[PDB]
Amino acid sequence: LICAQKFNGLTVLPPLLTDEMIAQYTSALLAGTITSGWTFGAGPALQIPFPMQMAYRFNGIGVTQNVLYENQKLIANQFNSAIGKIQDSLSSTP
Amino acid sequence: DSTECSNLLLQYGSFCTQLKRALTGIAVEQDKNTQEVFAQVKQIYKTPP
Amino acid sequence: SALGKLQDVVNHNAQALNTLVKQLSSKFGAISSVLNDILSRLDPPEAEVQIDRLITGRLQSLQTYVTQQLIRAAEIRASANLAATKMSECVLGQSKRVDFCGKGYHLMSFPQSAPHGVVFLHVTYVPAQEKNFTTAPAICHDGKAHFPREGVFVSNGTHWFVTQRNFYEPQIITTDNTFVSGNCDVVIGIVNNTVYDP
Amino acid sequence: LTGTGVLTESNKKFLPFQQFGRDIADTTDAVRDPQTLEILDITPCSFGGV
Amino acid sequence: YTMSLGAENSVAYSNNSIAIPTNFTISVTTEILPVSMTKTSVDCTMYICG
Ligand SMILES: *[C@@H]1O[C@H](CO)[C@@H](O[C@@H]2O[C@H](CO)[C@@H](O)[C@H](O)[C@H]2NC(C)=O)[C@H](O)[C@H]1NC(C)=O
Ligand SMILES: *[C@@H]1O[C@H](CO)[C@@H](O[C@@H]2O[C@H](CO)[C@@H](O)[C@H](O)[C@H]2NC(C)=O)[C@H](O)[C@H]1NC(C)=O
Ligand SMILES: *[C@@H]1O[C@H](CO)[C@@H](O[C@@H]2O[C@H](CO)[C@@H](O)[C@H](O)[C@H]2NC(C)=O)[C@H](O)[C@H]1NC(C)=O
Ligand SMILES: *[C@@H]1O[C@H](CO)[C@@H](O)[C@H](O)[C@H]1NC(C)=O
Ligand SMILES: *[C@@H]1O[C@H](CO)[C@@H](O)[C@H](O)[C@H]1NC(C)=O
Repeated sequence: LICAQKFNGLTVLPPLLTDEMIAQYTSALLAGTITSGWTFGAGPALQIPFPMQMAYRFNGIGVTQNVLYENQKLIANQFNSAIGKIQDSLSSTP
Repeated sequence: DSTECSNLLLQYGSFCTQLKRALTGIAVEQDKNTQEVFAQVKQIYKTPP
Repeated sequence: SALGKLQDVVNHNAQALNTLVKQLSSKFGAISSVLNDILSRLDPPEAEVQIDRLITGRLQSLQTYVTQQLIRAAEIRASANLAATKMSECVLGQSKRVDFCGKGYHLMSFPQSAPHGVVFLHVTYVPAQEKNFTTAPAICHDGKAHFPREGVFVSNGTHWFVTQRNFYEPQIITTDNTFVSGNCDVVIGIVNNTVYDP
Repeated sequence: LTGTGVLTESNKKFLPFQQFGRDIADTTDAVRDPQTLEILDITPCSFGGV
Repeated sequence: YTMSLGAENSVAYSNNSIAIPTNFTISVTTEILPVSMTKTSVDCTMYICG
């Protein structure tokens, strides 16, 4: 059984990074992406407004800068909605 | 925990030093794997309130 | 421990070899490790049982050595392919893949041979001396929103300027730095400076 | 001590009480001549894959 | 001590604030990679039954 892992000469070492510290790493990685775009991954983190940042991500795939701003309300409602369904997507399919 | 059995192992070779070293090397790797994936930021960034 | 990765490779294979020879001493349940002694002490009809017992434990050490060598060889193959992959990308060119060739924006990569490996000198670009400025998504002039062709609209707090993202060269907002797209009542957060047409 | 090797002169010094002389293994890398009490330097014959 | 991930830092995010570098640093890091291990060969007959 997994409750008593000792058994007979079978020790399960604990991970060096606890689930809490890993969550701190992920949260620090989320806050870097949101508040700094990619600049935090290549030196110091430089703050940039998120609507402005995602225009730069748009500009990197071909669509011009102004496509995002003229569709900010639609795009945000699209993102929000999707990030939602992803929670039920994992729940629906075990 | 049989002394007679343990006497046969020490005549059997140094397989254990190979096994426990292999599983120790496999143990350090797991710590390195999580470090490589996640520890990509030298600072802990905080979301604004 | 700078050259830790190569040092362990030299340690691992050498110590694996040293265990293999050291495996020869164990008697494996036989009378003696030295098989010439067994052939001299015991008669041939009853020395095979001791010889066979020694052989079974002996080749099994070879089986372990080869198997762990095959696994280790596969690990180096992945490491060699990664080095070959980033020899072609980081050295023979410039890589846009973030944090692939050195942390920061990559410029160059000079390799150097090392014993049983390679060493890369990733010449990266790291910004510094950051300054906090007030930005704006666009700049309405005549009711028509202006978006920068390159860079970002930035304001020293008094005037507006357009500068590239990774370096601060404030340039006056002409009509060549920016492009027009539609009226300026649909962009959220638009400021309203004046675009000097050249 | 029965084996096969290239008997040769050894610069090693076998302290009086030191009979044989293994190395970092188990191989009698040296022997003291029963007679003439000389330190030999038994080394394996030069084999090799072809 | 309990491990510390790193120096906690808060980014001054704001609807209308941008941070732009006025300088750079040409940092030359280094990367070490194994390429080839030691080519070893064995002989069963000379090893198992000398
Ligand atoms: C911000 O805008 C500009 C940038 O320096 C400054 O206005 C300048 O003032 C000098 C003073 O002689 C004159 O050349 C012009 O009036 C401007 N020239 C430029 C565009 O450099 C202004 O003083 C700055 N103010 C702040 C808040 O930094
Ligand atoms: C930016 O400046 C323009 C140019 O004056 C402003 O347009 C006028 O602003 C006044 C003041 O609110 C209004 O009474 C007028 O009706 C506006 N004219 C137009 C074109 O509708 C504009 O409102 C300013 N925008 C911001 C962000 O303050
Ligand atoms: C960018 O940084 C470099 C150094 O990292 C600065 O160059 C230094 O300038 C000071 C001037 O006060 C000199 O005393 C140093 O000797 C210089 N060092 C080097 C290595 O050149 C440079 O001035 C910075 N750029 C700006 C615009 O401030
Ligand atoms: C810029 O302003 C923000 C907010 O006031 C502050 O957190 C940051 O340290 C400032 N940076 C510089 C270089 O002054
Ligand atoms: C500006 O920033 C504040 C604090 O981050 C936020 O609550 C507010 O909604 C923003 N206003 C706009 C729309 O610029």
